[PDB]
Amino acid sequence: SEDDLTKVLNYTKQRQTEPNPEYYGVAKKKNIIKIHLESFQTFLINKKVNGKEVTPFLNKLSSGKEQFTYFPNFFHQTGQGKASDSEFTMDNSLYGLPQGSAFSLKGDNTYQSLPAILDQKQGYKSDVMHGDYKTFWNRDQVYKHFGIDKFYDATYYDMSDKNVVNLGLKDKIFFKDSANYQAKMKSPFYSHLITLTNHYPFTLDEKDATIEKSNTGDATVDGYIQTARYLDEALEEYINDLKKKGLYDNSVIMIYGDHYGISENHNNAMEKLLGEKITPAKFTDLNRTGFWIKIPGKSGGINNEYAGQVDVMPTILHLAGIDTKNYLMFGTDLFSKGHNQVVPFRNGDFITKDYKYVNGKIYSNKNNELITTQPADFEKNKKQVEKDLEMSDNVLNGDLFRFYKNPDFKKVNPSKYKYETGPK
Ligand SMILES: O=P([O-])([O-])OCC(O)CO
Ligand SMILES: [Mn+2]
Repeated sequence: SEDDLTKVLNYTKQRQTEPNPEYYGVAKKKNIIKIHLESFQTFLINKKVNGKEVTPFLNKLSSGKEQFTYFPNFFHQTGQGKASDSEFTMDNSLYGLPQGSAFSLKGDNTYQSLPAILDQKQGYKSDVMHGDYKTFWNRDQVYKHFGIDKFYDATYYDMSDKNVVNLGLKDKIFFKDSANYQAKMKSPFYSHLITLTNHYPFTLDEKDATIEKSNTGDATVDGYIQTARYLDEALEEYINDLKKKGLYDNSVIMIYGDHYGISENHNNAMEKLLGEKITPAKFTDLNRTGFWIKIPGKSGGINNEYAGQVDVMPTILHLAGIDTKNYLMFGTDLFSKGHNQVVPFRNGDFITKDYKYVNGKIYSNKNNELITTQPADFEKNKKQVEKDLEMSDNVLNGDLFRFYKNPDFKKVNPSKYKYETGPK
């Protein structure tokens, strides 16, 4: 078992990258605000429906002219755990499981998570806020193992009928109430806001909608237009509130889609909406779910690096100025010159700058045309993808952090974490 951990640690060493001196430590002990966009795909960016921009605020952020650096080639790497898989990868730089939910199944594994590292190295307190109850996706148990200090679940918000739709709290009230809670917290904090309204089947009361549905005939695609606009408006007002509360200028703020919202079941309607046949290659392209990051003292822009959610943890750690040599991570720092531009997907497909590998076939990213003669680096990349998934799975299945005496990590005692019922 210890030997199994050793094999994984040795494997994760080669990819390690040095921080970019332009970015190294620039956000040390600054508040970090992390905003989850439920089911958000970047095909929405700059998309109009009936002449209206679906997501006008995110469109502005994606210009690069609004203090955020936008990554247009950024992919979720999730499976059956959906939001829970995204959360798992974002805070650990590990993959979820190939079947089922790592949160549900591995919630009492030992972890060396991002929030715990920030707490230990720099005195952060970490929190999650979400307008649903705490034991969904086993979050209550998992967060204690991740070393999250506070969980503002649905008991912290008014869950009356007027404030809820679909799975729980409406995003607009969620963001408003959440900014109010953040204003009352001691710095430095690491705060993760998990949204909810832009979730299958994508239903929104007419009174709350500010855009008409598309007319594809597919209720899922047509409804998605409205819930995406609603989320964009919710986020815009949230950013305004941060400015009013003095929580904008000196915070790291990152924004990310958790995973795709529209499956291949909806290919007929998506062809109508996007004006292009949804081939397997095109569907892979549509798994772009976006990353936006604002860093104090840095201007925004557009960074075309191909990347995945596994890369977020080492990025944040390097921004804080924390040495990552001893952390078992599969991702690499987005701003580092040596960033590894290979993005494994959970099903064994993958993407690189130049090509994608989808259901056993290779396509050029330029035109999604089939590539007939193997790229020089293909076998190397395919081996990396397969081994990354196997090695990550070995950590989870073997609960291998039990055996890691990490000099840069103090073992979490999960029993020291408790999330009290909120006032509402
Ligand atoms: O995992 P999902 O289905 O994307 O999101 C659902 C929730 O976060 C529920 O609280
Ligand atoms: Mn989700």
